[PDB]
Amino acid sequence: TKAIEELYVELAARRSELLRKLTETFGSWYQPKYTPVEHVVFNPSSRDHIQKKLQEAGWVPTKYTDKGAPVVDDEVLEGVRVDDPEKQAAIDLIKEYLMIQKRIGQSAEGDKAWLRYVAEDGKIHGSVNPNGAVTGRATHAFPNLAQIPGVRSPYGEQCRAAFGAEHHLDGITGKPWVQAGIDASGLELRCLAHFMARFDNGEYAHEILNGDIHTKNQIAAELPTRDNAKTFIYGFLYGAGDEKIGQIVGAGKERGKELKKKFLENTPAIAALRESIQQTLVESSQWVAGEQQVKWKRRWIKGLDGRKVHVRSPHAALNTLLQSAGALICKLWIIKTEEMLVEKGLKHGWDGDFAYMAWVHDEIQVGCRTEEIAQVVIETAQEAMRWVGDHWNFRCLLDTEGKMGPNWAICH
Amino acid sequence: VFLYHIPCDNCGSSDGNSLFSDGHTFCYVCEKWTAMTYNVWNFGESNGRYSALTARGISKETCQKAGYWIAKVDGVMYQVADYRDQNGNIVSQKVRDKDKNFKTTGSHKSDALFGKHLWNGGKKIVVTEGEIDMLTVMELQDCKYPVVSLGHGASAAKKTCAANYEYFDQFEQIILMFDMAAQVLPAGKVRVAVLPCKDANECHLNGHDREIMEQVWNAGPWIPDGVVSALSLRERIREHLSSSVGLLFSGCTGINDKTLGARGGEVIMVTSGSGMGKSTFVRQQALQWGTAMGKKVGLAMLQESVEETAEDLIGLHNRVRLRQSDSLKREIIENGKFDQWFDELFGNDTFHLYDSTDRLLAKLAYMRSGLGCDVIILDHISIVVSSDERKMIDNLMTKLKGFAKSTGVVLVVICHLKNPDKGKAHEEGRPVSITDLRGSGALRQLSDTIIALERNQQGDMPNLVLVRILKCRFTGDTGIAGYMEYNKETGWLEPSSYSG
Amino acid sequence: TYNVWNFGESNGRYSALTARGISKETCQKAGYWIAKVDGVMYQVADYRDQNGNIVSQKVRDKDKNFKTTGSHKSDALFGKHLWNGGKKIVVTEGEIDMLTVMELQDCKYPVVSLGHGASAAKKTCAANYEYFDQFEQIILMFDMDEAGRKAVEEAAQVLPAGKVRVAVLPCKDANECHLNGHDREIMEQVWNAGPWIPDGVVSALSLRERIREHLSSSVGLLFSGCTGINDKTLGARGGEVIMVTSGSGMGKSTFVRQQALQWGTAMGKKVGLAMLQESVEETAEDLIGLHNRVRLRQSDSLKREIIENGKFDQWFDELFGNDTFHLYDSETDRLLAKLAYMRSGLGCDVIILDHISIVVSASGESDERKMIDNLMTKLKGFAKSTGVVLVVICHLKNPDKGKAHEEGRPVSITDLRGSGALRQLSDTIIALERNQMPNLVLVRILKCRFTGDTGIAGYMEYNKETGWLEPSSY
DNA sequence: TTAGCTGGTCATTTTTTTTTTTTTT
RNA sequence: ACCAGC
Ligand SMILES: Cc1cn([C@H]2C[C@H](O)[C@@H](COP(=O)(O)OP(=O)(O)OP(=O)(O)O)O2)c(=O)[nH]c1=O
Ligand SMILES: Cc1cn([C@H]2C[C@H](O)[C@@H](COP(=O)(O)OP(=O)(O)OP(=O)(O)O)O2)c(=O)[nH]c1=O
Ligand SMILES: Cc1cn([C@H]2C[C@H](O)[C@@H](COP(=O)(O)OP(=O)(O)OP(=O)(O)O)O2)c(=O)[nH]c1=O
Ligand SMILES: [Mg+2]
Ligand SMILES: [Mg+2]
Ligand SMILES: [Mg+2]
Ligand SMILES: [Zn+2]
Repeated sequence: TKAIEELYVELAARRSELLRKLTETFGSWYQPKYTPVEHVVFNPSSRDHIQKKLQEAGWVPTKYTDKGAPVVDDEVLEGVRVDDPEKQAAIDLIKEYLMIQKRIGQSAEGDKAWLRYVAEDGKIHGSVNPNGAVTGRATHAFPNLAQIPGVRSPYGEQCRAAFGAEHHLDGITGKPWVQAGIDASGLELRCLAHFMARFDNGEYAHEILNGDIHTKNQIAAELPTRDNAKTFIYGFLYGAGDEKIGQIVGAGKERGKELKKKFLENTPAIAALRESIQQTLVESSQWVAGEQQVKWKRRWIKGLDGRKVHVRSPHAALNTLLQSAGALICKLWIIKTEEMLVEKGLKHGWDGDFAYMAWVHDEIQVGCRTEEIAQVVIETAQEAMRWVGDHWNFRCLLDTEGKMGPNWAICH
Repeated sequence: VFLYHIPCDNCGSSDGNSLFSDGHTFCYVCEKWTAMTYNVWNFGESNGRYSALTARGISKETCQKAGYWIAKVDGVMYQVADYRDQNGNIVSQKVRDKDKNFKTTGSHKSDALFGKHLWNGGKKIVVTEGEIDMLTVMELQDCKYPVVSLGHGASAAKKTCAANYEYFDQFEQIILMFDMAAQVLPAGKVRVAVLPCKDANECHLNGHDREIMEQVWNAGPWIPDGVVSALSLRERIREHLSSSVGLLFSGCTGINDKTLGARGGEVIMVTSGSGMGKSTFVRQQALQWGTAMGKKVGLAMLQESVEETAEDLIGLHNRVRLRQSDSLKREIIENGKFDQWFDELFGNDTFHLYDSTDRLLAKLAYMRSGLGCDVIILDHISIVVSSDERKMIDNLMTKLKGFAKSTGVVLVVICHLKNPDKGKAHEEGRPVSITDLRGSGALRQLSDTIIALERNQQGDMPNLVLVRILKCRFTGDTGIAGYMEYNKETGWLEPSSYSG
Repeated sequence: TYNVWNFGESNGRYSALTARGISKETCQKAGYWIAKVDGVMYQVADYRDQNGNIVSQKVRDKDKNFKTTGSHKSDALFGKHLWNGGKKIVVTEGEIDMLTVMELQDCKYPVVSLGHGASAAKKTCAANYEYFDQFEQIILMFDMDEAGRKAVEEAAQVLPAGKVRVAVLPCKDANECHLNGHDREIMEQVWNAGPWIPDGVVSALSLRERIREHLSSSVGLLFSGCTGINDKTLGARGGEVIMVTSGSGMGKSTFVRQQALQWGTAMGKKVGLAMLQESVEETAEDLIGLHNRVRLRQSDSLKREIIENGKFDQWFDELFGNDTFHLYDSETDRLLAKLAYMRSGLGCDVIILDHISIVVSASGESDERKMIDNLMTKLKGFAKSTGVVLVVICHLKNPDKGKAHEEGRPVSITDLRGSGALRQLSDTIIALERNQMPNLVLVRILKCRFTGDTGIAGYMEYNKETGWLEPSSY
């Protein structure tokens, strides 16, 4: 709690400087309420005042999402140029003010903030719905512990360093504990190699096991970062358009077409799998110039354990075929990685040797008493994942990766 | 509270409109929201406009939530602040202007607070004394943490805070921001923080607003009263260590070997028989403190007036006897040599005089604080004590010791002796004891140094005095200090060479 | 305000009470009902006389306000008319408690209620002396609060003795014990209640545990500088007043600061000093050199030398390493509040009150003697209630003839200055005498209440180079 | 003809009795 | 509508 009150008292004395420095630059104006006027001032949190003040300072948007208004976000507040060299520096302060406002409203001032769900013993209890999405993915609520800022966003490490497992001093020796975090690698991208291995005879599920996939994909597609390559590959895979994967590099629809052709002509089995799904589910789709009228044949899909997975739209069928089969292997893995630990001779809970703390969509965070217990957990997670991969006869080879640390900033 | 999304109708969106449990909807795209005087000023009558304050810094939503609205009645600008109750109804108002002409309308109770109608449960509370600091703390914390404020000033702290006792009892930590005090609140719960400016607004308008928010979340505990521990004195014990030098007595060096002079906060009692030369020794000590060390000296002679002691000082510095010679007074008034003696003494205005029991201490306090004197000399305390005289002289000595303490001023006091019971007289050569002081027995308990003079006017040598230290609370050495011989021609009592 | 509200003209209805725990049968029996006037439902209770005629309404809202419709007497009880005798009554405090008790007994024992509560219970019990004479046992059932205990203590005086019994409850009153399922305890407190025990009187038989634990804990706290002082007085104890006297400048403060040093260093007790002869800058300054066996303020050459070499911080750390010294700087009402804050909050065990002659002469009073007596008895009451070692310093007065007290005069016990109750309410009187051999000081124990041996206790010498009080031989 | 799955944000004139000083018979 | 998460 102290390490987040220090953060709140730090960056609550920054948005009270980014408005003082900014209202003297962007002045006030009379706005019509005999003509009744009022003296309204510049509010940077609004996306109308910035739109007006950039409209009357010499900027043309050339991007019209709304029918009479432009779009204003972080990707057009970078590519904006004005004549006055003061406003060119003021726009960066506007973006920093919006970031600080979102940080404050998430951390400490919201209705569902972190400091309004801390119990007497210094712990946060958040509800986790195991089946909240239509594809078997768990949802997190009151508060959401799967939505805190990562280590790549600004003020991210200072927000994840408070959510540690070394803040629990032991009740019998007065010592802090150790945290182990285990993440699966290439989960839905390896489920794809499971599902299409009957088409290309299994010569795609061998390159995934031969070295890292996203690093060599970044090498092959000359993306700047591994995170951008990882965003791009699933953006291409889950049915994008001509522009929404050219926007990842910022280029035009020419590059947005040639990247689709380059990653479609490598393995010509994704289109065959998509045609198989279309021939299995849908039978006829009448076209309307503003809508779509479809006569269905099977609205549901059998999952990995017979569950009728519901399909919302016929172009998200590959999505609800991949992620609904990817969530269930993690859901069995989190069960088996304690069914082996209890049978190994340990004790679950705070008065034992280990305790689960949070389960976000891919990785698990467990906190344990000694480093040898951490090593036992980080060993048996692999055996649990391999038993999951053997129980359902996957054509791939599943594998994870674990880290050890004091808090959830090294164990990300 | 947020429930789910409905499709909006004005903008035609799909998942823009959000429904709530209170019955109202809100769209995030089209931004459309759905659903004295003893006279309370009506909002539709007084032309109520929620304008903002530019020169101090207050947003519009803060004035809409707190109820601090500008009226445009009578062609002028009034600032009406509203007080409410726990049910949320208008009880009283305050109409404030540029001339601060307060017009408190309605039923203004003794326990009214500003901002108690929105905030009833929580953990921490910040209490201020005005309204502008309350709005400043709400601007810093974005109107979401419990802040209340008083309604009768900082002088009704024993009445307003005491009447509201079950209201403040619901909160866990009560933080005060009055002045940079009341104990009626329950103990172990009250925190008081310190800011480098007068209030919170002078910290907000000058860049110290961060130091506001650091004093809210980490406010220190309440020390109850002026008692201190033995660790917070650590610098001041150093500071008094680097201050404390004794003012040396002249005429004899035997005193300074066993008295160490005079220090700050030091009442020194001087006595002898009836007419044995107290005023001569005190006047010589006054001259040697005035013209030789640069200390500003304030006399308060009550026996004689200003002109006598002025002429005696002028005659005494020039090694002569001024008033005891008509020929010298007739001489120095003709040739104009008097200003040569006046300017060499009173050039750097070190001397201040008094022209003759509660107004006298006020005049001494004005002489100490306003003018800046360092050594105050009184004389002949028997007039000031002229009901029961023991109680008067005890209260007088207590007030003089209280004035000398915590100021750092040397205070020289002259007293006499009573009639002896048997034996011979004090003026004929009787050795004086410590319990010979008249008026009470309180003069020897509050005096930090007692000096007595003895001489024999009808003996063989009527100009050889004996100095006797009766009490010394600093060193503890008493007895005969030395011998001094009085001059019949120059008025200078000087260190002699006789041994008894 | 107008008149007695009729139930027809106010839409009355006799129903149950769900959130309180009272059924409709008991409300039908008593006459507690609900009217509908001014839109908001208002509950109303009925007052009757001894005959049975309606004399008053009592109207309560949804926000707990009171409203009397007319003449409100003091001899009117809520629940009195139904019974005209019996062998056992139960008197409550509020008004719902009567319904609570008559709910759980099916109207078998007479239960009455008070018309004012606990604030004006003595007035409504003094005028109701004649109604309780026809009864045999009375069980008072009040709140378990401070006002409830005060009302049950002050209301049992005007009642007849031998019949008033007081019951205790684990709840606030009977209603929370009705709600929380504690219906087995309130039925035993009616039939078997506590007998007479007013506060102030203690039986000699029921005092075994306090006398057992009292001789177990305090005692000790030896003096310093001499042996005969502990041979005669056996140290200083909790709840006593030790009064040290001398003349003028005879060493009445040096001995006390030496004892404070020995009791703050060698034994680890929290010591609270109230020095009024000097400021806080001096009384915390001489302790440094006194612990380092020198005279600090009495030498100007050593002060600069301990400023320069940094040894002053070492001397401050080796003495004040613990929080064992609490100072005070300078009406007579707030000083005892400071002493209560030193005793209850901080936890001091030795409190020194130096130079008392400037807290009785600095206050504006016509008569000094009554102020000295009141201050002394209130200070003794404080030291007896809290039980703290308290040293007080006072002075002597002028002798009638002979020598002076500052030259070796043997002091008597009537030489205490100011009054004659300074020796009647003090528990030990120690006098220090010397003659200016300027350092041979003798100690006279004038009065000891614990032991009996008085007189000459010993001799000491004051060191002019270090500052300690050394024992001598003579 | 479409990257996908979630969460979180917001607005209205005389008596009697202790105690401290100081003349003189 | 904006941000954040996997
Ligand atoms: C980034 C991203 C991942 N996913 C999927 C991919 C995974 O199956 C799951 C979590 O993604 P990640 O854990 O971020 O990626 P990864 O597991 O494939 O790679 P690595 O652990 O080696 O760093 O969610 C999306 O559906 N949309 C997305 O935008
Ligand atoms: C010191 C001294 C003074 N004198 C003279 C000079 C003084 O002016 C004169 C007495 O004048 P003061 O000194 O003024 O007399 P005093 O102050 O002692 O007594 P008090 O004020 O109560 O009346 O005595 C001597 O004859 N022999 C001496 O030794
Ligand atoms: C007892 C004694 C004290 N002294 C010195 C020490 C101190 O400087 C001074 C007495 O110390 P203090 O305790 O300050 O004097 P005091 O308390 O008796 O006086 P007061 O009634 O005004 O409070 O005398 C001796 O020289 N020899 C001694 O035998
Ligand atoms: Mg992963
Ligand atoms: Mg004189
Ligand atoms: Mg003293
Ligand atoms: Zn809309």
